[PDB]
Amino acid sequence: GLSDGEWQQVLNVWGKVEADIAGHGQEVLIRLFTGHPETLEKFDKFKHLKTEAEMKASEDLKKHGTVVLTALGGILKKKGHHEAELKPLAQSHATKHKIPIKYLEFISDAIIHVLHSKHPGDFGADAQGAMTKALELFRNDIAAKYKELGFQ
Ligand code: MNR
Repeated sequence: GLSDGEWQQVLNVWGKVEADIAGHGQEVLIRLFTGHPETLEKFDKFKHLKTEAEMKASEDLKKHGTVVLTALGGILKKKGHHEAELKPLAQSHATKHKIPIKYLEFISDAIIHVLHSKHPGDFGADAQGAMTKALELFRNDIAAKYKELGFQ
């Protein structure tokens, strides 16, 4: 798990995201969709988005970004004590949405990229290490639920 110091870094970085939840959420999703177009196909509501311009201009995409990062933020604030929060997400993403764990790897990488892009020189080596750990914990706990379900 993460140390106390590491959690404090994670939640410090998260303060940056909370100042513009929609903006961060939008850029995370755009980074995901442009970098991995197959991910767009998982969203009936975004598969019409043919271009990044269209993505950028989609208010519904920004809305979904807000939903996504709010759920993640709730999880992070549990500092690993997130069974109740993570379980339903694992379950909807395996059973309803059919999201392979690879796609969660993709979006983890996207969050790290977006943090550097929006805060260049203000996302330190230590902060990246701690946020990366937190994201991997999230992914790893989901992967455990995926194995339970025999998904992917
Ligand atoms: C590659 C695609 C997927 C990735 C990666 C992904 C990663 C993540 C993620 C990691 C940080 C968080 C947090 C996250 C959180 C959510 N997510 Mn998700 N998610 N996610 C979807 C695809 C994906 N998610 C699909 C598709 C829906 C249904 C969208 C709709 O039509 O409303 C969805 C829905 C949701 C919902 C709405 C409630 C529900 O359905 O469980 C939340 C909350």
